[PDB]
Amino acid sequence: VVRRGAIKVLIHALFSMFIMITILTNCVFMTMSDPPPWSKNVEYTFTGIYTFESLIKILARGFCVDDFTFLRDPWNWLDFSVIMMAYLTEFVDLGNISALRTFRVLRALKTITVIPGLKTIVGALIQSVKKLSDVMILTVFCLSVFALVGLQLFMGNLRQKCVRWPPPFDWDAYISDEGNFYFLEGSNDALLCGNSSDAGHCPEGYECIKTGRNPNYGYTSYDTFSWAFLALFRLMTQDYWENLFQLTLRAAGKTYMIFFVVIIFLGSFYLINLILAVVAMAYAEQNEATLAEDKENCCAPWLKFKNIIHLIVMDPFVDLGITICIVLNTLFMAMEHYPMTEHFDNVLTVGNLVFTGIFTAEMVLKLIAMDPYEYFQQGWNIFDSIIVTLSLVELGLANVQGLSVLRSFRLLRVFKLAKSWPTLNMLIKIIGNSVGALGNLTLVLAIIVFIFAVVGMQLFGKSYKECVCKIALDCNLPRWHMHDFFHSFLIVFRILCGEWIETMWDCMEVAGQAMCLTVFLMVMVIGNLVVLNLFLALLLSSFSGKKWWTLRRACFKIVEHNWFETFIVFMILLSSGALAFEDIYIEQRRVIRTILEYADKVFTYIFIMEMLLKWVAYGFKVYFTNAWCWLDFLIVDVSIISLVANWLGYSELGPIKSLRTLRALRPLRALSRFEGMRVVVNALLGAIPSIMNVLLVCLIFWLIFSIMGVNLFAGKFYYCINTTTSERFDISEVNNKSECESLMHTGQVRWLNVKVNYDNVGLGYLSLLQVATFKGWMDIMYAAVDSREKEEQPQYEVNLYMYLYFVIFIIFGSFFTLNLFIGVIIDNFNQQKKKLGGKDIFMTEEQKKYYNAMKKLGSKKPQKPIPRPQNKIQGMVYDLVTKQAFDITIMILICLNMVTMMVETDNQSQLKVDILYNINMIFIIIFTGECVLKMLALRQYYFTVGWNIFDFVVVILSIVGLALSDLIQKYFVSPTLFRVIRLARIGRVLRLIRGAKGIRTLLFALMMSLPALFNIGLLLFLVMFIYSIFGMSNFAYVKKESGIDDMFNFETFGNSIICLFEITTSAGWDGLLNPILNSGPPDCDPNLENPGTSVKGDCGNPSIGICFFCSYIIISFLIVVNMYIAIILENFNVATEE
Amino acid sequence: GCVEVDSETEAVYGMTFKILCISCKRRSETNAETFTEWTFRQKGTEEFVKILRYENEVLQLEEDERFEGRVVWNGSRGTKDLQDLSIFITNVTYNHSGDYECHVYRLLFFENYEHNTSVVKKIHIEVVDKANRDMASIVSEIMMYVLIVVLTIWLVAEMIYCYKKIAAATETA
Ligand SMILES: *[C@@H]1O[C@H](CO)[C@@H](O[C@@H]2O[C@H](CO)[C@@H](O[C@@H]3O[C@H](CO)[C@@H](O)[C@H](O)[C@@H]3O)[C@H](O)[C@H]2NC(C)=O)[C@H](O)[C@H]1NC(C)=O
Ligand SMILES: COCC(CCO[C@H]1CC[C@@]2(C)C(=CC[C@H]3[C@@H]4C[C@@H]5O[C@]6(CC[C@@H](C)CO6)[C@@H](C)[C@@H]5[C@@]4(C)CC[C@@H]32)C1)COC
Ligand SMILES: *[C@@H]1O[C@H](CO)[C@@H](O[C@@H]2O[C@H](CO)[C@@H](O)[C@H](O)[C@H]2NC(C)=O)[C@H](O)[C@H]1NC(C)=O
Ligand SMILES: *[C@@H]1O[C@H](CO)[C@@H](O)[C@H](O)[C@H]1NC(C)=O
Ligand SMILES: *[C@@H]1O[C@H](CO)[C@@H](O)[C@H](O)[C@H]1NC(C)=O
Repeated sequence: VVRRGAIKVLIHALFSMFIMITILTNCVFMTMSDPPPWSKNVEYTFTGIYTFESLIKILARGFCVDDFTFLRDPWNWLDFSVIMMAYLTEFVDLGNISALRTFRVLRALKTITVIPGLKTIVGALIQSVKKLSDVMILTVFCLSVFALVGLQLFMGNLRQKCVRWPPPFDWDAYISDEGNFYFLEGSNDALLCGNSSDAGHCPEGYECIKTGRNPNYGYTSYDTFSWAFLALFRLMTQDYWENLFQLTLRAAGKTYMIFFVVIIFLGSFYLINLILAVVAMAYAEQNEATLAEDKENCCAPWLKFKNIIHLIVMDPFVDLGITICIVLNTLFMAMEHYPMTEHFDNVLTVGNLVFTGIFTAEMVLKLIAMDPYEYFQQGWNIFDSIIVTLSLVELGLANVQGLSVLRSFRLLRVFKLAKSWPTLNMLIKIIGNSVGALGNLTLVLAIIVFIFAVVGMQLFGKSYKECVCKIALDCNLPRWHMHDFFHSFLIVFRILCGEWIETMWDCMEVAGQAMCLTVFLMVMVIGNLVVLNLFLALLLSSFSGKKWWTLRRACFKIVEHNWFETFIVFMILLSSGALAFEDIYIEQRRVIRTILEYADKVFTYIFIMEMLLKWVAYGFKVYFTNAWCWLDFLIVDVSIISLVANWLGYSELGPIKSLRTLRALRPLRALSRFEGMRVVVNALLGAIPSIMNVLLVCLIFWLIFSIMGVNLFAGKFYYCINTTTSERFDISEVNNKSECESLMHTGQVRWLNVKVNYDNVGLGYLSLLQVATFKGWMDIMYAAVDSREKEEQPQYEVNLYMYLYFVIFIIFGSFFTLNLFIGVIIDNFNQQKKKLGGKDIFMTEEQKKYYNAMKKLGSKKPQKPIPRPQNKIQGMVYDLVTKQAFDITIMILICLNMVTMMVETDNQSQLKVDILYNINMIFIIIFTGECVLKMLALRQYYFTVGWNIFDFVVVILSIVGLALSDLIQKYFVSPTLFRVIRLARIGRVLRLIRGAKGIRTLLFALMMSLPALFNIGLLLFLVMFIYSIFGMSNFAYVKKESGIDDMFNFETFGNSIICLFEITTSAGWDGLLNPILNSGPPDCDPNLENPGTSVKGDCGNPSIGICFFCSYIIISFLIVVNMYIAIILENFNVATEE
Repeated sequence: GCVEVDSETEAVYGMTFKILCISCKRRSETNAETFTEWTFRQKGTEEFVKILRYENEVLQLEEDERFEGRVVWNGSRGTKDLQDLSIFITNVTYNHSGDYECHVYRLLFFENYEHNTSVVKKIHIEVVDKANRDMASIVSEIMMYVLIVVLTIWLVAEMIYCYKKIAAATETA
């Protein structure tokens, strides 16, 4: 029987090695656009191999009946679906529209069948989704409630443009014309305007009229609920959201910030930490479920040579003399910079030949010392041998100048410090697992990113090149397209970094809205679920004279007393709120200026006369050993240096104006006073000795990528510009620095620099901080690619493969480092919780009585209170309300009250408005008619239950929202106040979620976590407040450029608590930093006269701007990460206490 | 940027004085070229005589009558954009008291068309011979010393309340 033979070929383990090479060579021929006509047979030979595999499996498993049992194993369904659709192509195409080629990409899923172990991972990636059902109902309920509100508030506001007035089909051909709109220079949308005294105003000669095209390509607006679902889905994921922030505030005015503070908190931060805490509870239960199942020439004088060399190697002070000689190599490479003399240059050519010569001579002694047999057995000596080889391969070339990534491989000697430093040993173990014990879960991740690069190329890549001129005004391809393989990989890599909205608009424009929402949202949902799993997996395997004294006694009782503390806490806040008024409009208002000059002398008398009252009361030694009392002592002492020298002598120059800017630290006195800010500060201070271990690694590990950047990119960012047309020349005429410099006499020509570049290891650190936080990273990448040589004009895509420098850094300096950082904190906070007397961190003592009385409210449930009255006429009413079919009636009437809200649209019809007003009017009538038939039937128990208290307010307020519609006609204009009262009929929808128990536990965790999260939020606000005053005094008068417009600015305190709010999400600080960095003409002007002020000048201060922004990105990262731990550690605690 | 500040209304005889006329355009990015025109009414009947015309670059055309040599430009210099048109009077006399008007005549430059506008700011100044300082620099200087002195008496009353409290509780023991 041949069937007994085919089983011997099926089980034979060389056959499973042959299907593995079949796919991995097919996955190279999928990875190419416009294949040459060598492929028609090669396409058939692969089909010759996959069809033989299907014959060898049906014939092996049995007879013709067995073709049902071959198809019983559902990984064979994909093996059978391949050869069926290939054959259709072979027969011919009934309809040759040619999107059937992307079904051939399903062959790359046969690797899951071939490679051992990849099947049980996909069977668990799908298993961790099952637990996610409850969260996905709540996170789509909340995007839909917020979309209703957003639509109501901003429906139609995005089309407002700034149209002029006519010089005499009159009206509609004047509106439609793009010569009547107002365009900023170098922009392709019209400027967006506002009716209010708050939103943006058009220049003189223009009018803010509503008609227009809309922002972007028309994919941004808030009308049509389906667009307000997407405009608020890029807020949950925070993709480019600070442009949608700066477009609704430019339309609707700055007082609509309150909308985004609630959405960035309640949507973008709470709902993300429900998806992050339910995958982790489902992983850490699936991880625990496996360990439960796992438990249940003179050769004799050549030995005179060998024995004495082995004495040098074994004994110390040469092993200590190598780890010193590594650290003086990496501190010798770091002092390379671009404008560099040939004398300083020849030091570093000579100095790096020497350090190679040590580590080669040190390596060849080790081959002599032990033997070349035992030497290659232990791990580190293999690592040293590659570097000595690669450093000699790079030295041995001495001709090729297009191969200089190889002089950056000698930087890897810094990992030889891994044995001494036990935190850098952890970061090698994290990298070591993902190639080792978790190395099949990185295989899956790699395969998926391969598939979406190929699927995206064959669907969308042919159409980018034919519909070019809808995207780019040059009618060349853009920077980010899909016409090639490597570019569609770079799009799929950018989506996992989180930036999916902006390359989607290009795709939608190019191909269609049907496919581009379908592919770019299936990358993001599937791909972030695999990246997240890998991240979780890494953590879970990381860890496994008598009257003098009476007087003193008397004072002591004043300081401790409760009115004296309440008095001073009130005086901290006035001293802080008086700093907000110091904007550029203080020359304009004279009354508040002279008040705050004399109030400033009242306050420095209170905070001295309470200091001296506290020396006497506490003591002179009990005071200076407090270190809070130290913090108040320095702030008062600054306000005496500024107060005494105001009177006399060295008065206003230099270090006294510079002490004036230290007035922004007066709010730090409040940190000692509130008990909630002290419990948080005492816990963030308890984490510093373990944080400074990690932060020394990230400084060390990013110094390798910083020097590697300087070797590659230093000097290669300069470029020559035609100053009038303002784009850079092509290489065909101005390729060099010394050819742009011979065109200086026409005055049309300037040789300039990218602002954030790689000329130093210092400037490398700031170019790496923009790539790592993904804000600002595009200008760096676009110029790193273009670069040619040390004084040479760039070209548009020479040096195309650099992007991988930025790809390697994001995997290593961000993902791995992040992993290293998170695992330290959780093992810190667990031992700071076990050890601490206070059982729970981040709550005070007064809140834990509020905490435990709130845990009892969500644990109580009665199932027999309150029988009803007994009447004949009145008592027949409750007989049907009590039955189960009353609620099913209302709960389906209330989803139809939601769909009558969703179908509302800007500029709909006069007939459509009249219908929906009639339908909404009867939903007041029924929802009141359920209230009366429940309240009068349940005479006293109606006001009792807390759900029914919420119901009764909504029934009242919905009628209020109807009768007010005549009163608003009686009142003034209404884009502004008619809308906001109608927001409270969305509160009908809330009664909808009363029903789900699963969701009524997820809300509960949030409520439980509310007191802890308020204590850090006070702290975050406190630090936003100090940085808003320090930016208002420094960073006004800066030139209005990229990120500093005319609304979002540091000119006032409303403007600058808005800039500092958006950088708390690390978003858009690259454009706030970009006009600070310039000083000295051109690009900035010294002596610009600002009218109505005395502060002459325009320039920013590049040393204080870098200290401003890089402090706040590091500080608020540390604070916001504590708010992720507070929420996620509470969701675990709720499921634990069940 | 540009802040519109009102001028002062009290001038001191014999001294110098500066009259602020700050006209800021709505978008600070737009080009313009301006000039101006100052008119002045006495304590006489209703006339408004042109006194100067600052057209452009450093030329300033003025001098019909009553004062030559005591009016200096102190606005924007070398711009043509203008935006600040402050005059400056050296050696104020008693016949400089009255009503002033600056007429800003901008001409905005847009991508296809020129748009001519005009603003008028009205300034009323008084020549005295002894500068009254303010009214908020009297009331706020009083209220500083009132608040400082009342706050010490709130301590020394409480400091001697508790000092008599503790020594009387020593009497009871
Ligand atoms: C911001 O405020 C301005 C002034 O209050 C609003 O301007 C007014 O806009 C309307 C457009 O609806 C202008 O057009 C008028 O409408 C009729 C409709 O048939 C049209 O045929 C006429 O030719 C007429 O011009 C109206 O002239 C204009 N008012 C003035 C005094 O110029 C503007 O609508 C407000 N912005 C928003 C977004 O509401
Ligand atoms: C060992 O016993 C301790 C146990 C709980 C330990 O389980 C942990 C599992 C990982 C998990 C879910 C935990 C806390 C912080 C979580 C992180 C917050 C960070 O936030 C992010 C998002 C924002 C970015 C800036 C980077 O950081 C994520 C990448 C990071 C994160 C989501 C990765 C996963 C972490 C809990 C306590 O039991 C009661
Ligand atoms: C800068 O570039 C120019 C042009 O590339 C170099 O000048 C010479 O130009 C002629 C024609 O333009 C070429 O045929 C020569 O080959 C160029 N010289 C060399 C040595 O290549 C100029 O030398 C460059 N200057 C520097 C400092 O590199
Ligand atoms: C002011 O003008 C008078 C003329 O009336 C002249 O005598 C006097 O010296 C001038 N004073 C100053 C300070 O210019
Ligand atoms: C001031 O103006 C009046 C108006 O007639 C004139 O009489 C007087 O002489 C002027 N003062 C001086 C100093 O010329």
